[PDB]
Amino acid sequence: MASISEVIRVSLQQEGRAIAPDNMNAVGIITGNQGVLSTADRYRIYRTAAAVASDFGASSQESAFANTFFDTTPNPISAGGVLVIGYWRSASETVAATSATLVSEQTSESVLIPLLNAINDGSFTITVDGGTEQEVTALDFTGVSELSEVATILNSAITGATVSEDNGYFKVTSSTTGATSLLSYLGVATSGTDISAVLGMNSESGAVLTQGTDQVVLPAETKLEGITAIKSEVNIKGAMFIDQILDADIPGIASFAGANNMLVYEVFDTGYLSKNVSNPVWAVKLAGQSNFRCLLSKSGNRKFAATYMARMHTVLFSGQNTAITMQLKELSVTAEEYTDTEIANAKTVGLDLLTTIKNEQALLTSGANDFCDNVYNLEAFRDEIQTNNYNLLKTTSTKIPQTDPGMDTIEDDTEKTCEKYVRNGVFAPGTWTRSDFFGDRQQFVDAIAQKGYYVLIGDLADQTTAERQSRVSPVIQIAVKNAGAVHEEDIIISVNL
Amino acid sequence: VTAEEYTDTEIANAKTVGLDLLTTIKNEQALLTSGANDFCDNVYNLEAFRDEIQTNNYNLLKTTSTKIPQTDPGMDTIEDDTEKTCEKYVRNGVFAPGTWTRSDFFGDRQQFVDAIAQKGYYVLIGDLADQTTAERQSRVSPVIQIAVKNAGAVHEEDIIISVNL
Amino acid sequence: SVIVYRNNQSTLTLNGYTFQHLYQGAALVLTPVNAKTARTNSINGGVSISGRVDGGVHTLAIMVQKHSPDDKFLNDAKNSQEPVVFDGSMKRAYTESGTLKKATTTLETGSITTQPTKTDNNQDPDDSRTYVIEFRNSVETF
Amino acid sequence: SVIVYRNNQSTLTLNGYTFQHLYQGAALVLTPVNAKTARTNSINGGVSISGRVDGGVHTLAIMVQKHSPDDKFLNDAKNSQEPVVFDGSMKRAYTESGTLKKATTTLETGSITTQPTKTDNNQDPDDSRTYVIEFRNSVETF
Amino acid sequence: SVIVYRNNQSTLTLNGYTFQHLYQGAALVLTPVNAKTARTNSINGGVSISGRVDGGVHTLAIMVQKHSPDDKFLNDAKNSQEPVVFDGSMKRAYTESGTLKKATTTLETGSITTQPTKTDNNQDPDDSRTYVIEFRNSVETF
Repeated sequence: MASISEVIRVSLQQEGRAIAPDNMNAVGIITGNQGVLSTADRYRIYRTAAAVASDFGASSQESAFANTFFDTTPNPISAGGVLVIGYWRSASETVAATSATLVSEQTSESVLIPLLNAINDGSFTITVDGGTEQEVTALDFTGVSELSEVATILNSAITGATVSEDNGYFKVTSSTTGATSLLSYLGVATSGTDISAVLGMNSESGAVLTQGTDQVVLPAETKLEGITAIKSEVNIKGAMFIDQILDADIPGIASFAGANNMLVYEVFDTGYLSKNVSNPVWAVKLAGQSNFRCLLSKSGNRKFAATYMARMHTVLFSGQNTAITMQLKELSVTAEEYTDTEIANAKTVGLDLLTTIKNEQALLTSGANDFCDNVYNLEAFRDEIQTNNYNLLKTTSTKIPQTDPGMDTIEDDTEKTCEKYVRNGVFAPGTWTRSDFFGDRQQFVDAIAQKGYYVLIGDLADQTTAERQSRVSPVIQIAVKNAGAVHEEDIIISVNL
Repeated sequence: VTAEEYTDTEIANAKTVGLDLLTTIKNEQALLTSGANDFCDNVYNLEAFRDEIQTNNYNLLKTTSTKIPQTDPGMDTIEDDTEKTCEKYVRNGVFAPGTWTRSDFFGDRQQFVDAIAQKGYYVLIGDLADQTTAERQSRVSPVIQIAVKNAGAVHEEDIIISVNL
Repeated sequence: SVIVYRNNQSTLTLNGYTFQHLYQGAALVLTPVNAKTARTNSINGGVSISGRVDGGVHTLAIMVQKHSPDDKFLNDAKNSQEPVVFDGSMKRAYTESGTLKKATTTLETGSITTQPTKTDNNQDPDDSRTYVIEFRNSVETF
Repeated sequence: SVIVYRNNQSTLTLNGYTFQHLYQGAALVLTPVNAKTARTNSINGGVSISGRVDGGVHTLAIMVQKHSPDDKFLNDAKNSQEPVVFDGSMKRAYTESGTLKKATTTLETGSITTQPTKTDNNQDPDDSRTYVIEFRNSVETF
Repeated sequence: SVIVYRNNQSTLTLNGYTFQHLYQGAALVLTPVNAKTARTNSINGGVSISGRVDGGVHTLAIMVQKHSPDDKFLNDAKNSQEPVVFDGSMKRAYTESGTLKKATTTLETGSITTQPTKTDNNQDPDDSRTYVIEFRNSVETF
């Protein structure tokens, strides 16, 4: 009565695990419900709406935003990206005090089992610090094939503290919560053969030991500016907020977007349709805070941000032609009704409109603030230049010198990335409109008109010894020209009869 | 031989304690091996490999009728004999090129992993220099070090199928 | 015109790896395999100008030390399971009159196309590994 | 880079028999008969990279003494009823900077492909038997 | 290896007649017209070895005195009504180390295939009759 299910195991609906990518399009939806995520649980990464709901609940707001995100047929995941959800302390953050926690660094299951199998006896010295320090010897691991088994043996070995295994990590937590310390890193008992060293939780061994907090803690309500934390830990590039961002915070979050090198999509109702300074969006435009993208919804449909964020970021930056605008792209939220005057106003104040054309979804971008395509492309470009330069320099295992050949290498790295982008759809060769330049007009305009980019690196000569010993190359100067995106067409037709 | 009848729990136990099972799948003879102890394919292949290396080296050396010296060319000959056998085995199905998982190695990391990822084997013979006169007069070459990587054998397949409607 | 170069040879780098063991004596050489434009020419002052699709296709012959980091890189490229694309640049620094200009030539997707003819002598030393990476676009700019 | 070889010539051995009478003056030579990858190249920055099946096919020209154990082995190979496969290796020892590395090149199934042009003179001595064993895979590693 | 020949040139005899007026300066030369085995080579470590039927086909170029018993024999062969088959041997004597060995090469059914290019000068003496007898089997043994 044996079964297939042991040699050919076939199942349904398994969520592929998601990992934080280097990819540009690992976007973020920041929520304000402490129901599932804590300050410590600052974020969580997802690749499927199903798992999103199964963690939050299909009735949750976050769930609905996840659906509206995942329904955009070009989905950020389609370009090797992930969704994340963050958390900012909207309300009184109650944090129940937990117990002291001990973790093993050594995730490797395979290497651990044989060493435990060979050792018949054991020795083990923990301190719950709740009194007598533990002296634990009678340890056998011969019958263990899996980490769960050694975990359970340890559980039966340590009083007042449950142990367990999570993903190659060994968690040891005392039963008492609040101001109880598991200081010991398993020590050594003179009464047997130790497991501590092989267990990887020695004092010398790297191990996180979060001593039990005193009592429950109440972090004060942070601001939406507390988004600083999220990028501090996830390296997202496209952020949101469940709530509407209050106007006084708008310049602050805009500056944050400009500095921390990411996008922030936000919507506004028709009230903010003006060229007035008091209107925050026009303030953004006049300030050049081009990373703070402003959107329009008469309903104030915050979900409209999702399908927006989910539609811009679908781009791979390695294929032949992939730089997309967003003029007239299919989105996953019902369009609204507008009359002409605020269509034009939205066009001239930077907002974007999801409306009806020929009874169809029609998303129109604006150029008052910088184009969505332009800002997103530039931002991914700068981040990619930074990362290609970084991994050229510290992980290539052959550190590049200040040899003029080496300086040429570091120039070629960015030149190669610029190639990747001109052969991508973001930059195209053409005349240079601007007046400011570097190096010399002739080579500058010649390269831009021919190659579409120009990288000129400062000479080692022009760098003083003071910063040479600082081990920093000269400041490379790269100049790019966007590829034109058709958004308008105007044509006039006469009738010769 | 006629297969027998087992329930699930000892199927899994046998899989995780090294035994092998001749049972029924879709009303058919089904032999399942285990990996708790080393794979049957792996141990048998390795064993034939070691014995074959020993025999090719032996008959290179006493029946070839042209005894090979401690000339560095001759040491290269004795290296090539085992390299040729390793070729015979990579071109056999036992070893395949690939990254080296282990940490221990010999010679130097770069050539080691490069050859394994490319040729699937690496033979490095100790230099005549590193051998003392005491064992040279013993007429024994340096200790050759050969490193091989098994070819992966598919035993499991797990696949998940959704229905877009 | 007046002209002087730094950088004795055109410093070269493929796949972010720079060639630094160049066989002395004209190691690098770029050859245009084809024309830049073929034409058909008809009667009475009429021609047709058509730039071919093989415009920049240039073969780059590299001469490197018989067993060098550069030859190690090129060889590991040669023996890969999947032939490895080559992207990079050949460029020189040079001061025109007083102004310092840089003459660069990109090298797009390319690959091995003639292995070195491995020759070992006894009379005379020979450490001459000549690879030929032939790309498709080789645009010089300056 | 800095480099020095032991083993004047690449010590060579086919079928577990080592060549020890090598005609002085560049006896061994490995030639790649074909490319490593042919490409078709279409418009507007597009190419297709395909490593041929003749990748490693290398001819090895051997020069040996007119009547030597090495020429005896090669000749008995040449005159066999069934052409004898050749397997073996060409390799050199060499110390990179202080570390001692070995550069090896396997030679898979190969065979005679050009007999020596047997020349006998009176003016001048000539003991130059040049065989050409051309294999299919010749992978250098180091 | 150590080796020394008696018999300055490979003493040669066709049809039981021995060549004794050999133009000094590399008169005899044996050339293999073809390979010993052609191969077709398919993917993933696979080749096919096939020894051709033209294996031993060797051309023997002979240089003889302009009007000599040797040239008389070769000429009378050339002008026969029916082309005369040539059978015989090229061989040398040689002492390996102390042992005396004989290196012989048979020459099966062969015939004239290029007449001498009869040149007569006045500036300079020229007595150089070069025949080419190309056989089918030329097996050297030793």
